Amino acid sequence: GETINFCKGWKFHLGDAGKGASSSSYNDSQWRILNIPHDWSIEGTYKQFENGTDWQSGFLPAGISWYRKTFTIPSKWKNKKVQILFEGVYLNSEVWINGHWLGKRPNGYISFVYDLTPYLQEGKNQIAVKVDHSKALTGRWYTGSGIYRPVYLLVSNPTHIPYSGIHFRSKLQNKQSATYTLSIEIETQEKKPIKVKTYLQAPNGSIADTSEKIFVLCFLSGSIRKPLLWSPDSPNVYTLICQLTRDNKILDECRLPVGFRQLEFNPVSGFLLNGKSLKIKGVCDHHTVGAVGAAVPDDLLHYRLKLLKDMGCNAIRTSHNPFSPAFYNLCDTMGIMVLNEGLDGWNQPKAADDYGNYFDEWWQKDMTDFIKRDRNHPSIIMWSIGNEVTGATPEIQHNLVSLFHQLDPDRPVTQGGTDPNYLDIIGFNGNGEEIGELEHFHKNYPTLCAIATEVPHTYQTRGVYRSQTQWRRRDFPAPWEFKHRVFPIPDLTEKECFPEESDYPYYQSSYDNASVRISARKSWQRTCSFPWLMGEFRWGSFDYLGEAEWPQRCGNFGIIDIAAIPKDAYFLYQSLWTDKPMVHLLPHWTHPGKEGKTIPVVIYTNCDAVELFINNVSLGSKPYTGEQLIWLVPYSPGKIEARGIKKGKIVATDCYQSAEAPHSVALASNKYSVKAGSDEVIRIEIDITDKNGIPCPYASNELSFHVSGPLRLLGVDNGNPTDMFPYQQPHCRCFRGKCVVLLQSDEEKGKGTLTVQGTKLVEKKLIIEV
Repeated sequence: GETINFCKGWKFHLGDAGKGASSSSYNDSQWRILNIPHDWSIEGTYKQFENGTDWQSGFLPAGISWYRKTFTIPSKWKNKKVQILFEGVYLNSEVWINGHWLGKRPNGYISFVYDLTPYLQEGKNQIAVKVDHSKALTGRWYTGSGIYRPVYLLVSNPTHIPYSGIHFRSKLQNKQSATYTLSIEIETQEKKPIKVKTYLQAPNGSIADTSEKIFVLCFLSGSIRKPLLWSPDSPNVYTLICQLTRDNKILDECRLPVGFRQLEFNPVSGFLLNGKSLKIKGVCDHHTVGAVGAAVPDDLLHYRLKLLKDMGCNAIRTSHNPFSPAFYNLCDTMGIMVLNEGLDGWNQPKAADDYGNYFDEWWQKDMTDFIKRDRNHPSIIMWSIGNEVTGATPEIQHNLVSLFHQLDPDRPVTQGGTDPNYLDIIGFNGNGEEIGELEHFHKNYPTLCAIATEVPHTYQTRGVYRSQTQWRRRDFPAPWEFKHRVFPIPDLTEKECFPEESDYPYYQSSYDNASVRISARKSWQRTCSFPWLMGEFRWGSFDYLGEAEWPQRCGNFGIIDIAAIPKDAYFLYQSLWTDKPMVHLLPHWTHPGKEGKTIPVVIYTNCDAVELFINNVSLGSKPYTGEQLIWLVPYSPGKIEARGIKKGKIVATDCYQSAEAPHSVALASNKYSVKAGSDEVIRIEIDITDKNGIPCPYASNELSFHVSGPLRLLGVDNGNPTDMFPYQQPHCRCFRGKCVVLLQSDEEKGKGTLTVQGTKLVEKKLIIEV
């Protein structure tokens, strides 16, 4: 057998091509030619009303569209069974082979396979795919549209392991050894016996154990000495290799990643991994990645996960649906625990055309396929069966918890917004942020396990500051919108220092002072004060498309912007969640017009103390005892610098210089070599600089990109939540000084040059070897 990449060279038709588009004979020669993964939605035009979509779905186009592709069968595969794997299609896909209807599948986040074998022909075979997003309000966030994950042809001996057909389970015994069991489904038509062989390949490439078993499900038992345990700090991942053999000839092979670790959950001390207790420092994210929408290449996923990893984050919650195979594979190798969530609402829709409409009929097939796909990932520590569910019923809750308990007895089940029951772990959402709530749950339910599945909710825009506190309900209300129930956040100054920001009511402050109920810092301090609370998953890692009223294309929920540029809140978390000594200063020091006026300069740090300097004159030293450090500083232009001290030694610094008028750009790339024809991504971050190279924090200059050689544009973005612009054209305005361009290699080798230009700026060039 073999796995064939089936992404290249599909045909695509925006809009509904009609009934005929399923048949063999249809003429698709006028159709666009593209490669998948593909999100047609991220290719269109923002419209407030015309697209059908709204504040939740993110104002981009949906509707119906079609894909088609031709393939031929080699001679080698005359014997073979041939299937098609779709890792995901949003949504309501139907598929046809040589005219024959294979099925319709509503759920847009689930992987699925169809058997083509019985319908294959002499020469040329036709696939047609209809994606039906005509009922566009399918999510409380921007979803994307299309064949947004890869597609493969699974070509096997009639005797093979079906997709999702292996279940691996282990039990650790101290640290000397572990035992494990293997459940392997086998499809076959021939009665002669089969010798199943399996290998645990260690992270270093060596084979650490073998097990063998004759089959006529096939279940194996094995063990291993000193297995290398999986943790965030040490993501050891074994690769399980399983073969079906006969007369010592391999008939089928299947590989998957697995790992060894022990999970314990209790209501007194929380979570323990490998016997060592561990606070869960978590974030939620959605499946979409800004300028690329739902069709995310692995390199970009990697880039984002690594930014999370460097912030000190050790878990992500897949709000609120299954993610891609690639995501779980990278959490396994990178050391990020997952709370893997399968649903938002249940059978009452939350957005009018969402899975609500399909639940009663599809919940069981979907959730089974979900659990069977992901239950082997060592990264996954916990399941969620939904989130702020409306019309919840004990009957439905039991149906779900039992299914998960049955198909995976080795991990607990929670559900977001279930704070006061068939759950193993209560999940606190926003009410966990109100005064007294956590305490009152603990007094009253001291034997229940608890985790904050969505705490806290804070709002912030990159490069924007307000010295006075804003509260969402009064100052930036959500579309469905108390004093005594928030944790106070005092104003930084008596009078506002940035009154010019009142002209951007759709941007929130990047101090720790624009929120709903609680600061980021206070949330985390509280979570730490309660050993019984396993941890928290903040709402908003990356800003994500959708869920924002016009004229916003995205919300201010994340601590990193929609282009993957850290906001100050990123460094607030880094300062609380990591040990390596660091210090971070806010805001910048470019305040022309405000000479003499008070700027509140705020420090985040993990050092013992910090001393602040304006042009190397000391503004005084302050010890660090857990709060943010504030100095009120009269503005004079110059170099502002915070020095971080441990044990009397200065071990970290942060600074800013006052910028002059914009003059050129600084280019910074994550890579400078890229393999031709691959799907790698070059990410270039652009800063508008003055004549001495100091970044301009207020620059919004329009830029132009020019690529020569074998390089292609993938998308551009600036992080401005109220700027709507075509993502796949080489123009972009900067936002508070920055913007980002994503490049990929073309088909052929050579030397690649990006040039960046703007009116009244000196161009700069950047070379990428291919």
